[PDB]
Amino acid sequence: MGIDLVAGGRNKRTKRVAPKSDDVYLKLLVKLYRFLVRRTKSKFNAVILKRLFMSKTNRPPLSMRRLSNFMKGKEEKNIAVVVGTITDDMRIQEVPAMKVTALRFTETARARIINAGGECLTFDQLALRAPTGENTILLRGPKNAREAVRHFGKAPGVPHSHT
Amino acid sequence: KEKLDSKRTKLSPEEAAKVKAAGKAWYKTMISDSDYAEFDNFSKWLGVTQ
Amino acid sequence: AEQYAGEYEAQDKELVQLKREARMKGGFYVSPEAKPLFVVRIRGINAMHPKTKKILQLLRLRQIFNGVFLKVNKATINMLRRVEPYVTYGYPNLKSVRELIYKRGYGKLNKQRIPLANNKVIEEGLGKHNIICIEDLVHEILTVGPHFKEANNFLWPFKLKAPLGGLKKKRNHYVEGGDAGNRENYINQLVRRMN
Amino acid sequence: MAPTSKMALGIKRASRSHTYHRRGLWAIKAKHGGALPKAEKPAAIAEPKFYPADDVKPRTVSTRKPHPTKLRSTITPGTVLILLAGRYMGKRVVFLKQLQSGLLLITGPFKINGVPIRRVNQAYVIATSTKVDISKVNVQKFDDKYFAREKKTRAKKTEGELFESDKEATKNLPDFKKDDQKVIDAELIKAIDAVPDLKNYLGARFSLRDGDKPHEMTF
Amino acid sequence: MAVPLLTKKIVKKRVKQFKRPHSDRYIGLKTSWRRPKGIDSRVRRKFKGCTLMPNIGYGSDKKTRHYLPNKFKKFVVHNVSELELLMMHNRTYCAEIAHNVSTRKRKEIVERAAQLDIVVTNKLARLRSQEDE
RNA sequence: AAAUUGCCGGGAGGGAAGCGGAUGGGGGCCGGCGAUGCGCCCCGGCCGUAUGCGGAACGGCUCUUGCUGGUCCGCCGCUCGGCUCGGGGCGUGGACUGUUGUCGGCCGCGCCGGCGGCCAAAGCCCGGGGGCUCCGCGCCCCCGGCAGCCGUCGUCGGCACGGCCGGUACCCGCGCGCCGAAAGGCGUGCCCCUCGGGGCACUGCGCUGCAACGCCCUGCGGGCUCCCCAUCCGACCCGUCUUGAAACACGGACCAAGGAGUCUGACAUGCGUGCGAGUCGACGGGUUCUGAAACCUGGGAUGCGCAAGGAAGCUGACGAGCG
RNA sequence: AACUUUAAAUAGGUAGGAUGGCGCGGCUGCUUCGGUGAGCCGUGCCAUGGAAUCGGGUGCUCCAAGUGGGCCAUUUUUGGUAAGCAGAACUGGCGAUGCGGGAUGAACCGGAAGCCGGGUUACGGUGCCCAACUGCGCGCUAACCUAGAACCCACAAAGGGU
RNA sequence: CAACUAGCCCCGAAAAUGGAUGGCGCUGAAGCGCGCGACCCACACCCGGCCAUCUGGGCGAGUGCCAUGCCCCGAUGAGUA
Repeated sequence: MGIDLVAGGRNKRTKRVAPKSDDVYLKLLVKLYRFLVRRTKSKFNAVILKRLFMSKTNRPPLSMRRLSNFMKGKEEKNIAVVVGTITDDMRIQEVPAMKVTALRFTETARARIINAGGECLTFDQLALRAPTGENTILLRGPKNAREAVRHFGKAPGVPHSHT
Repeated sequence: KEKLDSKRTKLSPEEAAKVKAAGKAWYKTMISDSDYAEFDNFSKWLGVTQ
Repeated sequence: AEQYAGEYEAQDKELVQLKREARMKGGFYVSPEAKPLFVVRIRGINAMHPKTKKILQLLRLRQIFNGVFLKVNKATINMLRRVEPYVTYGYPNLKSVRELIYKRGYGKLNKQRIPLANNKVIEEGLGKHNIICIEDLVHEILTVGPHFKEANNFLWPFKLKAPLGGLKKKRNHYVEGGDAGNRENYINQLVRRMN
Repeated sequence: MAPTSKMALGIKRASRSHTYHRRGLWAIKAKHGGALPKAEKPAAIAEPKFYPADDVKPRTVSTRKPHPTKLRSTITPGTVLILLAGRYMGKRVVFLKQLQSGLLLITGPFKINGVPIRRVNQAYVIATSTKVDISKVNVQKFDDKYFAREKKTRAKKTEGELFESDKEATKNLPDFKKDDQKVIDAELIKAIDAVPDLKNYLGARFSLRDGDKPHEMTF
Repeated sequence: MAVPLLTKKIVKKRVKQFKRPHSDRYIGLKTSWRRPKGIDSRVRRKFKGCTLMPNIGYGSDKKTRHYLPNKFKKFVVHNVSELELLMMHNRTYCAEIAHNVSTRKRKEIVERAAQLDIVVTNKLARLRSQEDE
């Protein structure tokens, strides 16, 4: 018909619960979020749903360093929602406690975080006790950083004049 | 609507009123040829000069 | 509307009688216009330059016999005279718009389009300018007063029928006995074939 | 537009009256309405479905309305009709009454012209300018319930019995109808002979010649 | 609901029948539809009369998909165990005896099927297998 | 098995033009078509609950322990009653499929009527003046009183019919006291009209298809194939090349069976899986149900810091803001 | 055209604000002979509010296929007598396009195409082919040396006729 | 009476397989120019039904289970490489 009309038909489609979701535990967890979100007022739990949909190859590991650094008395020991996993490459003995909830924890993290304080909470519990999703920060995690933006291949991706 | 309906209640008995208004107006002008008639005449006289 | 004509009936008296037997006119008094426009797309998107094509999209006209109302502006009619053989336009009277909005009306985006049927014109539609209901909306938009360019803020296309008794030829403008371009009297005639 | 106007610019003026009449009793079906009726012990599956009750009531009334007015163009009892469809089509007949079914009782007198009592549809008919006077004719006996054509249940008898094949599926002449028809026909003949040459005219038949126009012909 | 949808499917038919082009004059070229890959085909260009192409829009109503014309959903029934599943449905599903099953085993399927009251096509298939026209 | 060939049958016809098909109808050929439905009562047939008894799988739970709730079968006691197959007896009428009536929605269809715009005026009778004609009739023009009716613009109003789709399966529609075959009407207050009538206010539940004919078996609607007649894009049939293939481009008599993006090593991205500052068993050794599987070693490889050509580098830990 | 004082139109660029302005007060190796100024930091104030219109959403990143011979028409235009020619400029098509129209035609005209019923049109028609007025109205035409009859398009002129 | 203006018709206007307003034929046209109505008419347009795709919803509290399910939306869909 139109080219204008075709413009509406060629729209977006990011959209996907991931091409293959092998993990049954991931798959049931997103169903739990799916049920609660439409039965609650929570913008925050809706954001969680997207980050656990499309990819796992995008979910960022977050070290104990920097997790500690943004809860520095300007967040009074809330709940840290970590999309990917906690990793343990630091020793400071961090914050004297903190309740950290995540999708996955490393085995080292399970021991380390709880023996610094608080409790390693599961995302099942996050959904249970906060479908409301309040007093909460999705703490952080980067992959956009120095290594592996477009910095790929063999010899990266450059200052930029020619490549 | 509601708004349309309230205007349509007004319109329906005033269909009769339009016919009555037209016929009565014609009768009224000729009853006298004093002041009343002359006022009607003036507008027509002026408008048919030019 | 009637009393405007009635005012000039009372005041003027130099216009009518003698002037048929002569040329020129004299003085007396003048009736103003103040009319929004309605624009329906006569001619398709095939074989036309792309600046004009952008204008059709901009004023939304996305298929033939699409309709969107436009405002009173110098700018709006400058824009339409780059589009003129591809559209026909003019003001349709107050009454004709009322009996056309009902037929081919739909809701506005902010959702999809849930139409102007019983329940869903009363309980849906926003409006902070005025009451968003069908009869109210037509009254506000065509009087072109305060924030009634946001009593425009349409559905987004009126999907007009193809005209009964057909078009006048597509290949000419209004003057040469074609359809296309400006004409206030005969646009309402056309839209009352496109019921 | 004109008939519907009262209801349209009222909304439910007729139906308002009924509630207020009920309320004239005192205090009633507001209280009774919550308590009223059955439910809770199902059959089969969910029971998601349908009818009896409520639904039947407006539908029966609405189906009654076409029988005069809409179909009718205008036609008073004792108008002469042309049957353009039906079996007896091409016969001119006299109109006895309009049934509850909406089908018309007619009868041409049996001896002169073959038309029996019969039910015919209003929709078929052309209303002619002639009227035959049906002042003192007892059309009363013939009613809607009178015209039940027996089905092929079993034998015509009482029921429950082993039966034989000699039923009439699409037809049935009751003996009683034949006796009754003679009586009603007798009164009609008196009216028919009063105007000359009408009696022969009914049996002859009307049809449109080549070159005749049905539009121009209109009785 | 279900009944007018059945009427729409059966009466209308898009039994267009998608025949491959030039199937008629080359015997080896198959009746089975395959999409004309080349530009040069008239069928590809969508000329009418050259046999219209299969598209989704030709497709029937969702409810009336994979139904027998009786409005029953057809199920090929291999053995006695599978009849128990069909029993839940009754009216909605049909039993049709499989090709593999031999004549003696067909009989036990029929008698059980009768109890479920899903007599249609099950009995018919068995009767032929006995000896019958 | 395909191809081909033979026989024979059917269609068709020896007055007629062929892309071999589609589209429509008829023949020819053949499969299909609730077991025949429901309410009620009478007889015949069979069983028995409640409650007591006697043996048990259960429940909520508690969870030592406790209290409330079980149902069922065995089959006796004590009082009553019910159901099912068939027949009898009565009422309602259900079986594919085709047809007709109707209500609602959508759309067309022809016709009739009103008001206003366009100072309203053509118009006609009455009255007055002028011009032209200057042979006069006549012609024209204008102005004041007037039945009158007009072309065009806008709007509203009313009818008469039909197509198609659907029967409205949750707020579309509507009933629930009464009369009236029927349709239909029947409260009351208010206000306008103050006439005829009108508009306007005032309860909650339940719920979405009505009339009719044929026959289901006798018998037959039908589906499907070929043919004939009707109708049609028919760029020659497809593929390829090409801007363009029907091409006076190229290949292909026909058919069967073979027959062409594979597998690997090393790589990038994406996606999945594990584990994660680590990670990767399997060169190897242990062991064995034996080419396996299981177990395990130090690692080595890759990463966890870099940057230089190289030597090398205070030696890369003080630690960051803003939108 | 390779001249221009002059000098269009259609094209083309920029701006029309919160990614902004203003107040407060900090620093400098700059800049000022001078805290003079400049830039950049903390803190405060001002919303629909900065023409019109639209956004059946938009913004952003990674990665890979095909393409790498184009062809045509209207318009503009250079070479050439010209060409269905060779070569540019703009745009739409074909290529990647049937269907309807032009008898017929890849590109012209109309319009981009799910599957159907019913309505209604476009282009183009209404004597018959061929669906549809041998309809109404007002002219012109009598063609023995080619009567005339639909863009592109199937050609056609100077010049002559009492 | 003369010189002009511009309509149609005539001349100028001659090619080869016989031939093409497409054909027949058409002269108060069925021609040519033009007006006015009515009418005809594409997979276009509308309305309805329906398919998938896309978009937005909705419904799992278990103990009928496809919950990658089911159900309500509306818009869109030619298609070579």
